Amino acid sequence: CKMVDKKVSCQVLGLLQVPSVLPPDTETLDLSGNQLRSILASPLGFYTALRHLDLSTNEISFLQPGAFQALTHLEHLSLAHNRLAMASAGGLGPLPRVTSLDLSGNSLYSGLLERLLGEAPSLHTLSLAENSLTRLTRHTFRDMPALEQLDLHSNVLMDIEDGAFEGLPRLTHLNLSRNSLTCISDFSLQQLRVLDLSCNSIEAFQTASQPQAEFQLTWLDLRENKLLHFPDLAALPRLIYLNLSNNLIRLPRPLSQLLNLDLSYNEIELIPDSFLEHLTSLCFLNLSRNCLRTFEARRLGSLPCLMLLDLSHNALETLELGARALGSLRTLLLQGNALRDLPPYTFANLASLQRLNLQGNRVSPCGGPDEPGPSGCVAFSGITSLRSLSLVDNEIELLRAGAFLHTPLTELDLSSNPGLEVATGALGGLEASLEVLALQGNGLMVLQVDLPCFICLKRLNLAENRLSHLPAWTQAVSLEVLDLRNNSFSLLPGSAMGGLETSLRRLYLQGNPLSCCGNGWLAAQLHQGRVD
Amino acid sequence: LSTCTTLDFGHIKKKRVEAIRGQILSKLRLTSPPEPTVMTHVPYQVLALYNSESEYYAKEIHKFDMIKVFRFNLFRAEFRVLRVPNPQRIELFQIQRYIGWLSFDVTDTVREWLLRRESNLGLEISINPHLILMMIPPHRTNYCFRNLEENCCVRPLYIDFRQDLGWKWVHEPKGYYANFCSGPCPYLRSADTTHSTVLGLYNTLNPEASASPCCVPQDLEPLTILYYVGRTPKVEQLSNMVVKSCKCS
Amino acid sequence: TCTTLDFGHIKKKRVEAIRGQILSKLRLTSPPEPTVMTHVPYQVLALYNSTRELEIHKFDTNLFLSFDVTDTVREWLLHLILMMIPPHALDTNYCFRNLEENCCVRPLYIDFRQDLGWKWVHEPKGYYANFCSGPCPYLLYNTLNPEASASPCCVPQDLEPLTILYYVGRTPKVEQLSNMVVKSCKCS
Repeated sequence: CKMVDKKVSCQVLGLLQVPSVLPPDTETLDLSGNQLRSILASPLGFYTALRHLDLSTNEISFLQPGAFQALTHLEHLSLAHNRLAMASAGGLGPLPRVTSLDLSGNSLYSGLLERLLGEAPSLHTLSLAENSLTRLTRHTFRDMPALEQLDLHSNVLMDIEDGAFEGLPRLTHLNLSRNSLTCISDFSLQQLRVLDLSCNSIEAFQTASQPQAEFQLTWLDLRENKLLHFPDLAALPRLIYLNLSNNLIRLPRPLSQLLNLDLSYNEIELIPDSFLEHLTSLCFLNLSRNCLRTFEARRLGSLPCLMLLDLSHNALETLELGARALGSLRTLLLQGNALRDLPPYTFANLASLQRLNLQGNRVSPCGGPDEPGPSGCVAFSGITSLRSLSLVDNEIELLRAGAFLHTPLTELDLSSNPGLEVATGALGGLEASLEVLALQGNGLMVLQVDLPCFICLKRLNLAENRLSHLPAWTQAVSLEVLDLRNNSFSLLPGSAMGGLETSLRRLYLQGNPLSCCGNGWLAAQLHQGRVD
Repeated sequence: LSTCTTLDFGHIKKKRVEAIRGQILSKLRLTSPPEPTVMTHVPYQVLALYNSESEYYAKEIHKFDMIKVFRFNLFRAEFRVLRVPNPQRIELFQIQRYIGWLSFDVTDTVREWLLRRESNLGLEISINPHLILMMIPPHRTNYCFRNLEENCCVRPLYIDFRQDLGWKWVHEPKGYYANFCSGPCPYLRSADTTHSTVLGLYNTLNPEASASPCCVPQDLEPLTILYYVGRTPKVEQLSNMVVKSCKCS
Repeated sequence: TCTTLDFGHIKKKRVEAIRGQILSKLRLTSPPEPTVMTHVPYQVLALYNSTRELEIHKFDTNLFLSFDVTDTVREWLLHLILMMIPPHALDTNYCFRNLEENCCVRPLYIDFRQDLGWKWVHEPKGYYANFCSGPCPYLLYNTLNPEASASPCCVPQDLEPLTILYYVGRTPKVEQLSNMVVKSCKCS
């Protein structure tokens, strides 16, 4: 047994009884992991200076009725993962100075607690997780008015009679996740602040009416349940977080302070007009994996504060966003929908947009301000704030010239658009700012864009395009990664690939038909420190 | 933060009625009810026509091998169930009660052997054998009994044709009770160690280990009705019409 | 029809329900202690492999306490009472060989050591415990009975048992657990 300063450590294994050869001035004492089977008052009472006592993971099953009342200076006591459920006799008595008590993993049951645990004036935290409780009666928690936190997850609770929390006037955290509750009929805990009811079977949720003072609740979690309607939360004016993901909700000031609302994986199909009007302060909103077909924000000044909107994997077909609306939006995710034809100036009215993801739709970009394209194309010509764009798998046949003329974006992605042909000057304007470019899987014969002018380009991806010849670098460009796998490169002259050695870091060729003749530069690179 | 004690079930009753409508039409394979005929009297022939828990728990298995032919101190175990052996018309008797790889599995005729034995006792055949025993070790408003019980149980309801369904063409009977099933079945979350009084809740709240249990009927009964077309009456019986119990499945 | 609910959570909940089902059919508060008894005597395996093997009309074409009189009366037709129809599944084969998105059987395999973490089961090493899933079309209709508390649920029809050989202390135990493998489904 190690000792340092009024503290004793007893190791993982090797004991069957409480030791007695310890100094009598100890103040901490650890015994987890051993093979203890009971706690008798005699050896333990010698240590009247204890303040912390850990007895978890043993096999303790019997506690002498007076064992813990000799210790008058405790503050913490842990008895987790023992076998207390086999204990008529035994139990804990008064515990005046205790402030924490852990009883999780013991397999207790309803009715045993009122005899197991006695008085506790100074308790602040109590943990009863991972037991076999089923019902909370008016008699359960008694004589503990300083309790503040109560952890009851991973039980089997089905009932909560009225008054079970009346003896707790200072509680502020309640945790009832992973239980078996089915219907909630009332809510009257004025002073509570955090409530966690996730992973249950709750079908309906309703709160009280006409309180003396407003409820203080500010954090509510009801994800992964069976709710069928958006709950009525008119009496909770302080709420800041709310999470209703993975339910069955269908849609048909209360929420003037909500800042986070998650509403994914439900069965919503149409959004009433007045619903979005109340949410004045919202900053994040997810509506992914629902069944919407349109989204409207026509009214000017609606959603003033929103910074993220998520609509992926719905079935949208049009977007009626009006100008001077969504003026703060920065991220807009729309992948997996069926958008085809849009008004030309849809995305150019968003004043702060910075990241757009359009993968999997069938959008065809415009052709620059000068000589635009046909009707129904979308204009990416002048979105001054945009910084990232994704157009994977949109079946783009033709990429017109000047498509991104006045958008100083720093990342593009055009992969998996077979039969793509890039008109000359299509990528004009991006030389000064573009950093990443991907064209994998397109299959184009020859690349018309003049790469060596791209000063800032760092990563480039050209895999699975069936190229055979590549333009020539003749300076110290900033490129650092280059991918050419599964192309048709046979010979790599050192003339065209000079100047890249100043900055190149890694590189790939596997899958190409390299020729044994020549290729001295490639051999030199393989000799050098460049990866592969 | 109370739990939930009372729930209204008018919507379930009205949806049940609406479904009974279409169900009876389909059982009678019409796309619309026939318009009522004139009030007619029943003949005498129709009048004469009118006058006229141990499955849940696991079993130990004990095999007792052999020591128109005859088959015959086996009171070691004192278990229940009968044979399933390794190998015209041909059938089997006892020393002469009729009993029937093969199988003759009733949970008896070795209960009697356990109870009383004689000099010879065995099975007959007439115009690697063994036995297999199975028994559970010892340690292992028709159908609900509390007013507005919150469990899965059967609820009462009365169906009468002229009022609810507007069916003038139904003559017998005036109505009947079409009870329904309601109440939730909670999903119980498992653990490796759990108290022995909670191990009895699986048998009734989720016996099938489904991911979402449902409250579904268990016993159902048929309904006989009478109706006229033209001059000829028609006596038709429909099946699966009245509930007698429920179940969580 | 809008039926967006992810398919990995259904698998996770079916497996976690299987755990409690197996533990409570045997009535075990804690899983037994594994032993390295790799040499199981051959006789025990014989028991395991042998268990694993197993209008209305009345009287007293012409028409248009109980016995099975159906054959003779049907032959004659072309005290007794007769019923005559007036002149006017979702099993493994159909679901596994054809694509369906209503109520239907889905496949699942349970390995005791990889899914549940149990090292005390000698035989078998795992089994196929399917499951039922999918929505039901609201009002099949020839056989349906609308009696549940909502739209009909997707519940199993046929179920088959399972044989396990586990080991308690120093003795072997050959069990049989009922209703373990799904084979068909129905809408209520």
